[PDB]
Amino acid sequence: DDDDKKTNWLKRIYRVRPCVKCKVAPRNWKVKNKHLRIYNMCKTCFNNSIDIGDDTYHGHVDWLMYADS
Amino acid sequence: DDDDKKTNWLKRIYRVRPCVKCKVAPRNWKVKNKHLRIYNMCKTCFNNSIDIGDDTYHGHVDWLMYADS
Ligand SMILES: Nc1ncnc2c1ncn2[C@@H]1O[C@H](COP(=O)(O)OP(=O)(O)O)[C@@H](O)[C@H]1O
Ligand SMILES: Nc1ncnc2c1ncn2[C@@H]1O[C@H](COP(=O)(O)OP(=O)(O)O)[C@@H](O)[C@H]1O
Ligand SMILES: [Cl-]
Ligand SMILES: [Zn+2]
Ligand SMILES: [Zn+2]
Repeated sequence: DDDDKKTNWLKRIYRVRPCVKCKVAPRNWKVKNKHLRIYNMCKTCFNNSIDIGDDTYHGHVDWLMYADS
Repeated sequence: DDDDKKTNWLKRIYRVRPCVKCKVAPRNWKVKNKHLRIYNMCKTCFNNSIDIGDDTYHGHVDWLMYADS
């Protein structure tokens, strides 16, 4: 089943690349209708980046959650 | 740059999972407007599957080619 290839990929994509900033925590994310938005940082490091004034790691990658578009 | 995280992922996704049927050739694919469609089989095994009457591996996974949806 093709939807499961996509789901297992997202599961892996999410797991093997932690927060770009602290490198250990997993990334923040949310579901935005038909896509999964994976933010570049965990929530702790994102808030911290505002405080310290660094917007270098700000960003996200959206992933279609289904196999067919 | 976020578009590049998506591109490098697709590059990897495409490379580490060859044809589901013969297991060596890389998969067929095409660009369908804003998505990359990765078919489950290379072209040789897909045509062959019609000939032998097996539709078990028929299918594809579409991937949004950009970071933002
Ligand atoms: N945890 C995070 N790590 C990195 N960047 C983030 C994080 N949370 C938000 N951002 C960035 O801040 C902005 C807010 O995004 P978001 O709230 O998803 O947009 P929208 O409100 O349109 O859904 C975007 O640039 C997003 O990439
Ligand atoms: N190389 C291949 N491997 C596996 N399945 C395939 C392959 N080529 C086509 N198919 C399947 O046959 C059908 C034809 O798909 P496609 O021509 O992409 O649709 P469309 O013409 O709407 O763009 C779909 O079920 C597709 O998944
Ligand atoms: Cl996707
Ligand atoms: Zn972090
Ligand atoms: Zn093959």
